[PDB]
Amino acid sequence: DDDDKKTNWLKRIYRVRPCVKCKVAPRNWKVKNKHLRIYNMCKTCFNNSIDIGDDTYHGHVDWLMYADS
Amino acid sequence: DDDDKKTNWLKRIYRVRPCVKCKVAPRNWKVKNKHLRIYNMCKTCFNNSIDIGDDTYHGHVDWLMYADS
Ligand SMILES: Nc1ncnc2c1ncn2[C@@H]1O[C@H](COP(=O)(O)OP(=O)(O)O)[C@@H](O)[C@H]1O
Ligand SMILES: Nc1ncnc2c1ncn2[C@@H]1O[C@H](COP(=O)(O)OP(=O)(O)O)[C@@H](O)[C@H]1O
Ligand SMILES: [Cl-]
Ligand SMILES: [Zn+2]
Ligand SMILES: [Zn+2]
Repeated sequence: DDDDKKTNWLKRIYRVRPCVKCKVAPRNWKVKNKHLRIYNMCKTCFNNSIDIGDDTYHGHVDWLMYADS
Repeated sequence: DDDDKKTNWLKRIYRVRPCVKCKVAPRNWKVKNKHLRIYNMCKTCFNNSIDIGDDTYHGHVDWLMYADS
């Protein structure tokens, strides 16, 4: 089943690349209708980046959650 | 740059999972407007599957080619 290839990929994509900033925590994310938005940082490091004034790691990658578009 | 995280992922996704049927050739694919469609089989095994009457591996996974949806 093709939807499961996509789901297992997202599961892996999410797991093997932690927060770009602290490198250990997993990334923040949310579901935005038909896509999964994976933010570049965990929530702790994102808030911290505002405080310290660094917007270098700000960003996200959206992933279609289904196999067919 | 976020578009590049998506591109490098697709590059990897495409490379580490060859044809589901013969297991060596890389998969067929095409660009369908804003998505990359990765078919489950290379072209040789897909045509062959019609000939032998097996539709078990028929299918594809579409991937949004950009970071933002
Ligand atoms: N945890 C995070 N790590 C990195 N960047 C983030 C994080 N949370 C938000 N951002 C960035 O801040 C902005 C807010 O995004 P978001 O709230 O998803 O947009 P929208 O409100 O349109 O859904 C975007 O640039 C997003 O990439
Ligand atoms: N190389 C291949 N491997 C596996 N399945 C395939 C392959 N080529 C086509 N198919 C399947 O046959 C059908 C034809 O798909 P496609 O021509 O992409 O649709 P469309 O013409 O709407 O763009 C779909 O079920 C597709 O998944
Ligand atoms: Cl996707
Ligand atoms: Zn972090
Ligand atoms: Zn093959």
